[PDB]
Amino acid sequence: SNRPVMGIVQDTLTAVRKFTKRDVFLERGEVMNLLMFLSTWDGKVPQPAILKPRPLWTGKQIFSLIIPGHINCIRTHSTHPDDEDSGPYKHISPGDTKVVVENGELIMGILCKKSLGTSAGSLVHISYLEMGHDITRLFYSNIQ
Amino acid sequence: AGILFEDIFDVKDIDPEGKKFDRVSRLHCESESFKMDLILDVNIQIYPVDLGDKFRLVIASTLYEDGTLDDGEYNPTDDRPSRADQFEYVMYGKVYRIEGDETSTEAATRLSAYVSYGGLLMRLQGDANNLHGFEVDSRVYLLMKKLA
Amino acid sequence: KAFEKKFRFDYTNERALRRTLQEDLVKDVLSNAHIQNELEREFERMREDREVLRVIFPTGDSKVVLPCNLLRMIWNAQKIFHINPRLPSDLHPIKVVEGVKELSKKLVIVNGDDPLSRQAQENATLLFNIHLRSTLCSRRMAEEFRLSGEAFDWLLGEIESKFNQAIAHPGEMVGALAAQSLGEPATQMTLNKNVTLGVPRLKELINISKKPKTPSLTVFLLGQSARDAERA
Amino acid sequence: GEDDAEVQQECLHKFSTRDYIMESIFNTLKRYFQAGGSPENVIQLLSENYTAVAQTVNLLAEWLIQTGVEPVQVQETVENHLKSLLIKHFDPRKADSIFTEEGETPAWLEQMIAHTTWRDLFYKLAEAHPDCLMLNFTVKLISDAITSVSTACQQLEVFSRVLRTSLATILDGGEENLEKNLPEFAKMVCHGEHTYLFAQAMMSVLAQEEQGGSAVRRIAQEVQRFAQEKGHDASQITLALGTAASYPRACQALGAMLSKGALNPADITVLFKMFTSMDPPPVELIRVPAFLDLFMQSLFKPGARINQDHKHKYIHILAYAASVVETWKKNKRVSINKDELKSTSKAVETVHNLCCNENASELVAELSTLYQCIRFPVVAMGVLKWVDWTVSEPRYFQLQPVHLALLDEISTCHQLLHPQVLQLLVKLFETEHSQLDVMEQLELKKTLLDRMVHLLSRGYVLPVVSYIRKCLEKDTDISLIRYFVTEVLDVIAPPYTSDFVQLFLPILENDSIADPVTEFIAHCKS
Amino acid sequence: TGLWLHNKLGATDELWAPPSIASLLTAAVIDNIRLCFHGLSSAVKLKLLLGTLHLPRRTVDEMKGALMEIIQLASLDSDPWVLMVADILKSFPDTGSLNLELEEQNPNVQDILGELREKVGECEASAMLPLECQYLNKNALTT
Amino acid sequence: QGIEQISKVYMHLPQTDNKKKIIITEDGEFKALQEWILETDGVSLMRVLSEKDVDPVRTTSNDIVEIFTVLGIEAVRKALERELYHVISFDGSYVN
Repeated sequence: SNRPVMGIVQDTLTAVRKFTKRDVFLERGEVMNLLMFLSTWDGKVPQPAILKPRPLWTGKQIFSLIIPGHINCIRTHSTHPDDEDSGPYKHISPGDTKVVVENGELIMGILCKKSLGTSAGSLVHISYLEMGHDITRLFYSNIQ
Repeated sequence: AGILFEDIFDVKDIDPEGKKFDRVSRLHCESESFKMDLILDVNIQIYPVDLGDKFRLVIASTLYEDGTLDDGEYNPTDDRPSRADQFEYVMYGKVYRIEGDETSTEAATRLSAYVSYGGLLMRLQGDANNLHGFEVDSRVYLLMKKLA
Repeated sequence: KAFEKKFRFDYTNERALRRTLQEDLVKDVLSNAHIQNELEREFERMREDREVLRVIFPTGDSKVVLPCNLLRMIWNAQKIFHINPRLPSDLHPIKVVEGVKELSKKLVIVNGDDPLSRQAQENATLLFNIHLRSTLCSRRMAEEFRLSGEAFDWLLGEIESKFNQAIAHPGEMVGALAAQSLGEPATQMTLNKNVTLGVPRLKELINISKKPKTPSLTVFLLGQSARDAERA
Repeated sequence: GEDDAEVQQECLHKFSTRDYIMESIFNTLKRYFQAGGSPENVIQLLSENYTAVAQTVNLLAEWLIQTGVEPVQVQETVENHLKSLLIKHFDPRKADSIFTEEGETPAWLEQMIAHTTWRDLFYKLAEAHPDCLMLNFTVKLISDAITSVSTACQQLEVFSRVLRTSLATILDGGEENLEKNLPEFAKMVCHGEHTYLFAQAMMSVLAQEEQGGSAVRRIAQEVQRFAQEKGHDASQITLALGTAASYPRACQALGAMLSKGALNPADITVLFKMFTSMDPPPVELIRVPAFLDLFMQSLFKPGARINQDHKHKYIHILAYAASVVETWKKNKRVSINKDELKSTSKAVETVHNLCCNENASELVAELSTLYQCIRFPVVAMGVLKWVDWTVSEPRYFQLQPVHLALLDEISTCHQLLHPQVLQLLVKLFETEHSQLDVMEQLELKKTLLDRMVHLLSRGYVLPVVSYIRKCLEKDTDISLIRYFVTEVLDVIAPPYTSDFVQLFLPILENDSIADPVTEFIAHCKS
Repeated sequence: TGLWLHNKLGATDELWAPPSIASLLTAAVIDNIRLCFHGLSSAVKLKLLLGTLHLPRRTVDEMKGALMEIIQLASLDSDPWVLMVADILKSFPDTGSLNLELEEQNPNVQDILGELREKVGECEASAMLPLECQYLNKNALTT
Repeated sequence: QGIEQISKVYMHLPQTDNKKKIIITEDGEFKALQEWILETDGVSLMRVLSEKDVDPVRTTSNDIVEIFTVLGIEAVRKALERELYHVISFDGSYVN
């Protein structure tokens, strides 16, 4: 069915749904601990999403390092309220329910089965079609 | 300078569509001078703002107030005088969309610039003259300070 | 109306060309009628492509499976070369037309030069060529994508490379692949007018039988009886 | 060198061309005769190609008149042809050249203006040219017989005189002719903010008169509405003009809300805290029409953005606006009635809850409480805007219409809402759907006609029959007017005042049946 | 500053202050208008003086003296437009209200009042009320 | 009356757009008209196609051997493809 046969599964799928929420904030030591497990990390700590009143990184900000290359993707979270695409807040999401990967960076949205699962057009599918099998393998392991 | 934009805003709504994120609120704010509409997701937990507040907002390309490029990398040990010292709340993001009322015949009079600070989204609508500093896929610093 | 508005290139409104193209390109487009005839012929062959799609897809379903994701490749071209869609582009429409023509020449499924091989080549890549001409038309290229010359050349090269990567390799046991791909869902098919479905129906289809469980005729009407309940 | 070899050929082109003798022929002939050459063959060239088109027209036109066809058809055809040729070939530069050769156009202009079609020609020519001297002079002088807004506001004196005359006509218009008397003034005021501020200040000073200044205040609010329609914010105008300066918090709050044309929980919270304090600001301060329209579109469209902690705050401020009695002891609020507040807020709350829920059958379920609660006026308006937006959806009549019934409670129980209800149904009487056929469109139209006849029975009779006359003269088929007369003469009791006859019977001349029509005509002519 | 006011208010089709005038002004310009207030066409002067209103209340309160002097200049221009906007808007930059005893020896406002005073007095009967009265309960309505 | 081997005939308007009468209006837009269809039990395709006021083009069967006997080998090829595509895609799954 010209799609990924394998996607992200139970615990890591629930946990990455919770991780890419808009309000996940990680302090300095936490992101330093997490970047140890990123095999493809270039060794540069990204600028935090919030500098003052304290350095903080967003979950999407850390996940953008996990996304390889410069792939670009558009999907919708499972709880995407239809009629959101018609309202004034089209490209800005109140519920953060549209996932927009841009130049290998997750700039908005919450990932789920519909973006990381086995569905055709998912993020892992585009990763395979663009960066090839080896980089997608590293992408899977890094997500896990 | 490297200041793409500066204004004083007032918060006209805090969380309009009902609370959806227990630490983040989508402020809707107006500007008295530039008459820009602002939507902006703010982490209220560390920087609590309530309704009717006022604050100076500044969108800047850099923080060192000398034109020196930031390099887009976290350097905790920075001896340069940072512009962030003059502000309470500082976020770092990337402008990812610049819409407008342009037709194929005429240019835009009104522009809407969208920025994604790590996921926390901002939209800034207004007349096109004040948003010429914004260009897509460029890094920006949002510097906010409450005003008495 | 919408098709002509969105796809037929306009070379009669100077303001649009100034907004979308650099002034030298606008003067080049407006000056000589040769390029204008080329763009007219582009739109005409796209109209014939539209009729071909209409007869092929009578149900109007635009979703279709094809090798190269042209929209995603255009997006990658935009974000690799830092295309600013707010400014006029430097890409000739005529260069777009000739580029898509020579690319479609380069995409080969069956090789040869006799009429039979050429006709088979046209038919094998008919739908993808239609999709390529519609997607990379000079109208949408100059209006919504706004790619530059180097970006367009990179896009053509990527489309060529991915299409050549998409051709079926000889020696592949496509029969066993089809057998397994059609046998796997049978482990998932279940059984809930009332019509037989699931693995019994699949069984009868592969185990060709003179006795259907629920034989039927989805018979249609054409006259006023199609809409008149009394006559039907 | 001598221009004879070129200018003589320039003149001979207009001589030897087909058919030019009847003209600038005199000027070119003088240039040639002064240039010499062959003047004898010039006359032969002029008369050689004289095809006698004019006498051909004599024969043709007198033959069309022989046919018994109306010659006014020929007059209209010729006037349309020549006027269209003028409009297609009008040059503003040559109009200004006619001004240049002499300031006042010669008697040809003063002869054309007697013709109505040429007056309309000059109107369309000059309404778009605010700098062409001939066109501006013609439009201004014809106004002395649209006054162009650029020359209306070019100075104080012209603007003031046209303002006071136009306002005199508006006040003479009563409550109907303002629709024609107000725009010519309003668009004159709505061109600049200084003409605007001067006008709004004069109407404010005039409004202090207790001998009708309420009407001047009404007209000022209407002009402010129009200035908003031209996309100009007159918030601070109303602030510094009214008693906003007495309360800076209410000033900034209300002014921001009016400048946006939308509400917000912040300014609403400011007003809520002010009216919750022991010194509530004046209820007149918030009683502004567009502001209360913002309340309607916040509380009765689907959406808008709303919080429950502020939903009651919006409701309570609207209740304070619609309920509280402040008695002025020489502009001193000394008695504050707030006793009819809580019931009004409760009714507004319940009705608003029903309205944002996007109700039909559930309306009929709780119609008891509704008709109990429409007695509140502001609630009646809120339901009116809600049912307007639901029913104004394209093809809302193919799926439930109970909504049209509710106007019966409104208009019957509130006299001053007669103008709104008819001015709602004027849109609904023009309903047209391809899905619901012309038969169903006519059923809905006849239902609305029954509603409008009921509204006529409440005394709103002049504008009803005036609009019925207008749309018959236009749209409304004779069947709809006959059904109108059927229902009317089935319901209305004699005597019939001549103010109603004067429009009802001369449109009833088209038909004679619904016999009650014969009785009505005989009684009302005798 | 004068050519700055031209480039920001050159368009004569807009006789209103442009939206966002305080941003299309600047506090330096709020002080510096007096250097070339009388240098532009009178329409630009008017649009400027009207733009004084849309500026924020606090910003005007800080530079109130500047707008007071600018209005004093506005009371001198030959065009009566500038004279009467100065007359109306005398008190706003420091008080926050406008003049309302506006029959101020101008023959035009005299003509307006002398006609419309008695015209409204004649038309008191069936004088259509403002559009606020529709939404109010009967007691406040009668009061 | 009636053709044998036809024990019941259900008449209905399909609300799903797949069986709706899809046409291209003069503007060039797709419009799905709602028209009555009859679905029966028992098949005699030659007889029902021969009937009067019956659409002889869109009328089809779910019995592939009937199709082969009455229409041919390419027709039953296409019909079988549509039938097993239907039985697969009924449950929402997709296959190439």
